[PDB]
Amino acid sequence: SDRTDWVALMRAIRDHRDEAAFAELFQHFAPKVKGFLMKSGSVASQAEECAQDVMATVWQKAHLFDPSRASVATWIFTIARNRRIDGLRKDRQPEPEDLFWGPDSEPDQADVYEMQQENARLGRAIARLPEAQRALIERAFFGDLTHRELAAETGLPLGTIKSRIRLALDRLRQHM
Amino acid sequence: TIRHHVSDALLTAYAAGTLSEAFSLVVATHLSLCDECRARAGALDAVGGSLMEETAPVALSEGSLASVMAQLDRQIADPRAPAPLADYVGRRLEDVRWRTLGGGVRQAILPTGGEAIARLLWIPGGQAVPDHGHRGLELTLVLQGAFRDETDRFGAGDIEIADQELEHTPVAERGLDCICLAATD
Ligand SMILES: [Zn+2]
Ligand SMILES: [Zn+2]
Repeated sequence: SDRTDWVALMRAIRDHRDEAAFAELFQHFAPKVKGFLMKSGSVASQAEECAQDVMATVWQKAHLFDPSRASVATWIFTIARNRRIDGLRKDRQPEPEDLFWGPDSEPDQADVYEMQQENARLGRAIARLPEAQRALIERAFFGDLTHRELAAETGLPLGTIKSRIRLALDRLRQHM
Repeated sequence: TIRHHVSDALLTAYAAGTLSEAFSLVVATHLSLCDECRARAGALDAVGGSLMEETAPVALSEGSLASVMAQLDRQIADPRAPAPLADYVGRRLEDVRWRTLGGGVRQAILPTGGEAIARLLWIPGGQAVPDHGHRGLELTLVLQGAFRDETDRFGAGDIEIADQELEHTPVAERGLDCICLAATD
């Protein structure tokens, strides 16, 4: 691990209430949450406020983070997108039941490693996308209604991440 | 088994957070019941996570980190109604504010933001919901039992997606008593 190994920093938050670990995650992801919510239609002042609240949840709910099912960026995003958008909802977006690993079991490290792999793979993929395709994806996430499907107009390797998640969830259920 | 899933386009809108609360609550309640759609959505999530990581950062004001770290907490129920539905019902699904309506059905309109409506349905034994066209897209999740309608059988956990061009008559199948969560725009 590294100043920049987000999964390990997240476990440092979790296992040791590591605040220097939290400084690393904040300094990287807070300006990125800010920039993101602004592309989502937020004004700078409110996007900063939200970025700050996101990162506060990251510390509070750090237990909920499962790297056999998500990258840090993804989970953080999850928290960012489930905020209240007032015209859409009265509170945070309804999210499903919380399935987390107890204060005991880590997920199988092999799953974690294979989850972060498939994940880096897809990040590598989004990056190399023609810009006119990367704009179809950005629009999905920034300012567009339900008449819009992304796993069906893009050709991104979402297939192994899915099974990775299905297989991860099964292990979770066997354990729990 | 569960054979009737959240559509791709509603997964993509869930992933984005761009869905009215009614449509989110049904979809998220299906995720708590269906590990298939959890994985489907969790991969759509990976896309935004990837988008976020590659977003050009915007600086927060000087002092933002230490301001957040100061307020850190430093080193500090009904198996039919899971997930975010338990929020709207508060233990015991059989106990809400029901409205009988009235050829064998009763309903509770669940409190939500947005402009789409969310309601619990209660279709007993062998009772049929009287035929309803749609003033938009409709979403139906079975929490108990089963019901027959469209082209298919829908059981506990299954999700029906109804269009605007759809006339249908949801008849409850016999045996258990059919309780649903529905969403319209
Ligand atoms: Zn499903
Ligand atoms: Zn209907």
